[PDB]
Amino acid sequence: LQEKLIAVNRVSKTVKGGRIFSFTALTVVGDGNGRVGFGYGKAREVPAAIQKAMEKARRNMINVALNNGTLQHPVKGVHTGSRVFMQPASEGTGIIAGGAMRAVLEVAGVHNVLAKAYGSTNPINVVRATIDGLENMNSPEMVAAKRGKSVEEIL
Amino acid sequence: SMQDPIADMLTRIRNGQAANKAAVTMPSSKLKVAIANVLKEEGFIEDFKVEGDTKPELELTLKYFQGKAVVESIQRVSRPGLRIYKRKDELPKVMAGLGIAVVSTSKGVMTDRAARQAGLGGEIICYVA
Amino acid sequence: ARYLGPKLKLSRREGTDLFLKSGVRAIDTKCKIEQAPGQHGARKPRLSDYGVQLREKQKVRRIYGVLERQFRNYYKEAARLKGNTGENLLALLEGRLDNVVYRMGFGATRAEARQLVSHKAIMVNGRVVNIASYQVSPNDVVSIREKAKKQSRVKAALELAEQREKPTWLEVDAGKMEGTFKRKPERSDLSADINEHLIVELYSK
Amino acid sequence: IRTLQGRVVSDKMEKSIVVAIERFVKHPIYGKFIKRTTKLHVHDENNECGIGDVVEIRECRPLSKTKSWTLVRVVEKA
Amino acid sequence: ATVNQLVRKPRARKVAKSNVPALEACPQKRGVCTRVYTTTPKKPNSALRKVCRVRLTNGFEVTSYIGGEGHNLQEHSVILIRGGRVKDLPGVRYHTVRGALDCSGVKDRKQARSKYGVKRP
Amino acid sequence: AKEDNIEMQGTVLETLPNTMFRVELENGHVVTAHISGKMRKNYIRILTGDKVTVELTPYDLSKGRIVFRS
RNA sequence: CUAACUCCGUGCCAGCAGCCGCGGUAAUACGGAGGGUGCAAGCGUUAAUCGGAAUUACUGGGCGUAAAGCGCACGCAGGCGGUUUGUUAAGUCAGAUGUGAAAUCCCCGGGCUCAACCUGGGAACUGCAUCUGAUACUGGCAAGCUUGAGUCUCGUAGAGG
RNA sequence: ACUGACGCUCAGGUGCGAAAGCGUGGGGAGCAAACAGGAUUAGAUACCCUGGUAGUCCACGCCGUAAACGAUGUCGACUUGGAGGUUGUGCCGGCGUGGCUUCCGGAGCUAACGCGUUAAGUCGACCGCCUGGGGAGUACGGCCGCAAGGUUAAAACUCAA
RNA sequence: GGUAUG
Ligand SMILES: C[C@H]1O[C@H](O[C@H]2[C@H](O)[C@@H](O)[C@@H](O)[C@H](O)[C@@H]2O)[C@@H](N)C[C@@H]1NC(=N)C(=O)O
Ligand SMILES: [K+]
Ligand SMILES: [K+]
Ligand SMILES: [K+]
Ligand SMILES: [K+]
Ligand SMILES: [K+]
Ligand SMILES: [K+]
Ligand SMILES: [K+]
Ligand SMILES: [K+]
Ligand SMILES: [K+]
Ligand SMILES: [Mg+2]
Ligand SMILES: [Mg+2]
Ligand SMILES: [Mg+2]
Ligand SMILES: [Mg+2]
Ligand SMILES: [Mg+2]
Ligand SMILES: [Mg+2]
Ligand SMILES: [Mg+2]
Ligand SMILES: [Mg+2]
Ligand SMILES: [Mg+2]
Ligand SMILES: [Mg+2]
Ligand SMILES: [Mg+2]
Ligand SMILES: [Mg+2]
Ligand SMILES: [Mg+2]
Ligand SMILES: [Mg+2]
Ligand SMILES: [Mg+2]
Ligand SMILES: [Mg+2]
Ligand SMILES: [Mg+2]
Ligand SMILES: [Mg+2]
Ligand SMILES: [Mg+2]
Ligand SMILES: [Mg+2]
Ligand SMILES: [Mg+2]
Ligand SMILES: [Mg+2]
Ligand SMILES: [Mg+2]
Ligand SMILES: [Mg+2]
Repeated sequence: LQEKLIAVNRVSKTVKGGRIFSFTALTVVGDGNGRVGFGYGKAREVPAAIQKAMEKARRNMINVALNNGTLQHPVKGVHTGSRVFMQPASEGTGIIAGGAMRAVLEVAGVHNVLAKAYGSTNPINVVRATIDGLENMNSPEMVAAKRGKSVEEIL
Repeated sequence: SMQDPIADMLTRIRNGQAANKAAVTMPSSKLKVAIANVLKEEGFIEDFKVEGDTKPELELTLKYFQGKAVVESIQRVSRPGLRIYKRKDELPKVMAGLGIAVVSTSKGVMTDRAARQAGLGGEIICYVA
Repeated sequence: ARYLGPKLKLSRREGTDLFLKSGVRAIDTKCKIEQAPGQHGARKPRLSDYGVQLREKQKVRRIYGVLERQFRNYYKEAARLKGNTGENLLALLEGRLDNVVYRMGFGATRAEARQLVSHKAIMVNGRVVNIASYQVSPNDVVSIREKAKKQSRVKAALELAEQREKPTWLEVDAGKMEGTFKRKPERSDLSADINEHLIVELYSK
Repeated sequence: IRTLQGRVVSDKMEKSIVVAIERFVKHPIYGKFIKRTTKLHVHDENNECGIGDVVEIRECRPLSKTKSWTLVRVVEKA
Repeated sequence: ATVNQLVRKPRARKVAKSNVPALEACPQKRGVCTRVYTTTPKKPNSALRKVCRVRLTNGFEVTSYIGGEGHNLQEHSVILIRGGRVKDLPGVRYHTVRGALDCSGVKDRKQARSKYGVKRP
Repeated sequence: AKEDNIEMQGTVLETLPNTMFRVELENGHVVTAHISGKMRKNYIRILTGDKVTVELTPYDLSKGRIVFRS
């Protein structure tokens, strides 16, 4: 499994005394072959937050039906106010993506993709939008199956 | 008032699927039937029938596969407020080939694949990913 | 127009031998290769993703002795050419006369090669070519000139090339002091330490 | 041979009619098909047309400041 | 907006104003100093920042910052101004160009010399 | 490396908004002065009537920084 | 942010600054120095345009509370239009013809030692016009149909005027 | 039973439009801006008390605005439920079937709050409107008004919200 | 009955 730390943010609750600071960590993990999960962990110190995120990421990995290190078709993801667009690319394009999308796509094992994040670019929502988009991506095989056809009739 | 019967048909399918209805039913028309045929032959619906004579009723039978609905997306493209015609060479590919555009050509309503093979442009009725 | 500074600083920054010294002596015997240059060299800091992309780009540049404007044009060409931009880029750089003269073993360092070319001691297909950037094509014949076959540095350089792994896509008669660019190298024939996708990402930002 | 068909919108000139040609053209930006109208002053030798008639017209030499079209035939009467 | 509405009234561009109107799309402008004074900055910052009010060749009269430690400018000095706001000074959109026309380079400067009009030692 | 300031003594005439003061100097010129940072942070209150040290600049002799209150 | 850190001086001063901000005694942010990073016969700054800005959103946005539904109706122009058959062929689609200067861009070559530059051939010029076809859809015309919209009959409730 | 698409929306237009206000003339119990006095208080141009005029009422004419609000444009279609209210109606207190309406909630939607077959869901037609804050619903101009003003409606500038 | 001001 590859593992990537996307963001670390210091948050605070107020108390009678003053302010209690703590840390959040957003991570993604994946096999580099179309399995990918994210995790979000909170702790009083960063390393514990990161560890918690990695643990959560490992247990919440989706399958993504890739096609030779790129997407099956163009996809739109949405979560909260984050809308993401991703389309397949040619070999040697590379991951043309911004930040939180790149991490997800790297560790999922998408080598060539064009992507764009519209709306909010809050990492926590962009990641959810991206993974959402990937999880709803249809392969030729499952399209043929749903439509009661063969893969050749589809393609 | 009712100004787009096709959009109504597509919405009945979209909504019927989301409600896990087995069939949906609507006022029939030649063109709705024409579109139903394309849906049937591409395997987005199981079957359809027109019952009645004075006021014919189209009845589509909807398909599910592993619980989920087979029509994931179905959007009207050409609409009364804004019609869309494409030449042969610029026919849309829905879902990188995995879906259909339903096209009205001078040789009748057919899939975009079928219109490309015939070498025909025409009106883009809808996408059915 | 050329880097005329200390060579091993460059290696030390990238954290790798960029082959900027002859190889008569090992690099660890000449410099603290582990430690980055300068007073704050020892403290190894975490690079950003930009920083990673940058240091990749700078590694390749510093290997081949190409400044940024010329390098960027290589990138633009490699992107225009059909196929894989990253792969094309390394092919272009490999084409350069100065590189070829080095990879044939007529010069000890790519800089020595560059001086040979610049000083009109190299012919491509019988004609003199004093342009380091000259793209050598398949089936070209790079040669030393009659006048500069009696240079001790050229003899020495050929000895050193025997110690290195010999390129397959070239073929050198060491006695004649001439060679044939048989084909453009494949990605596989070049070193896998270079991560060209980073460079392509860099230039897409 | 080269003709336009259109609808008479005035007959109040001697030997002349205004004829509105209607074109249906895709909007450059927005893609909507818009009705657009050309109005031509036309030559009508015999005053045979009246408001509302559908007429076929052909381009011809200038005949006045504003007339370079002449009536071929009346297609439909008002 | 519906299609029909855009056909009737198309989308309008935001007409973008320049932040440096007195330059009138020139990289620099010459002017004469009418006043050379100091001013305190906005809330968090504290200083006496050296400015000059300057009448430009195009008649505009503007305030321009004088950067660097120390200057030789008086009333009636001829200077070249360039664009560049100073965040903490209200209404200061221009900087004076040190080492052009009457404005001297900063004395004893050894870094960013070209930004302060200072020849190489 | 900074150029030197004229420290002059003076009396606060009026308190203006936001720790600004009219100050009549010894020489008799009325400068508009502002409190030093050190004084602001250490809560040294300045009033009408107060005796003050004013750091001045040759660049502008209408302005000064109040550096000390007696 | 953004690749590259230390010491000394200064002490919310002097100054920096694109933004966030820095400076009130141990300043990686000011000035100098050492060291480093980036570019290199240039390098910076300013101006100006597009981008990022889906921040005028055709592609591609919004309007309960963030900016945004006219106080409410009726209604002319306008936009849009249920269903069947016929017809028309305007839109639309197809094929062809003419045209769309050269240069430029792009592609494959060639020439200047290379490159820039020059250059052969092509492609492109997304268009316009014409002719010949197709007729599903939209429009026109003609004839229908009854499910939209109305009229009539009987009755009901209501601080409607 | 009849008509046979006669429809939907609507810039401009036309009308209706709480209260206050305006004009002319009535009316005037109660109430009450203004006002007078008594208090309270540091002051008290208020709140409290005693009074009290316009006004509140009528006629006719004007004005045209309100948190004129569901802060939610109009029309049509589609999409699990529960509990009520109200008003018809069919059938044998029960069992249906229409209209309007209150509350809760499912999917879905939403930044969230919430909305949820009376949608803020899923769609289609047409219209109105928004494009950082302040400056400002202001200035100038036009139109309307007896007036009060209304309507249409900027910019400089300044802030980094 | 007005809880002006650490
Ligand atoms: C009773 C008073 O209440 C209000 O003033 C309050 C003040 O009196 C103090 O209690 C505090 O400053 C509060 O924060 C203020 O709100 C203010 N509305 C004025 C009133 N006083 C009077 N009207 C009066 O004293 O008379
Ligand atoms: K390429
Ligand atoms: K400060
Ligand atoms: K839009
Ligand atoms: K037709
Ligand atoms: K109308
Ligand atoms: K009274
Ligand atoms: K919540
Ligand atoms: K503004
Ligand atoms: K006015
Ligand atoms: Mg150069
Ligand atoms: Mg003439
Ligand atoms: Mg850094
Ligand atoms: Mg210090
Ligand atoms: Mg744009
Ligand atoms: Mg928006
Ligand atoms: Mg509000
Ligand atoms: Mg609002
Ligand atoms: Mg309303
Ligand atoms: Mg129709
Ligand atoms: Mg035609
Ligand atoms: Mg041309
Ligand atoms: Mg027809
Ligand atoms: Mg009234
Ligand atoms: Mg009255
Ligand atoms: Mg009373
Ligand atoms: Mg009273
Ligand atoms: Mg209003
Ligand atoms: Mg209400
Ligand atoms: Mg409102
Ligand atoms: Mg209406
Ligand atoms: Mg609810
Ligand atoms: Mg909403
Ligand atoms: Mg006004």
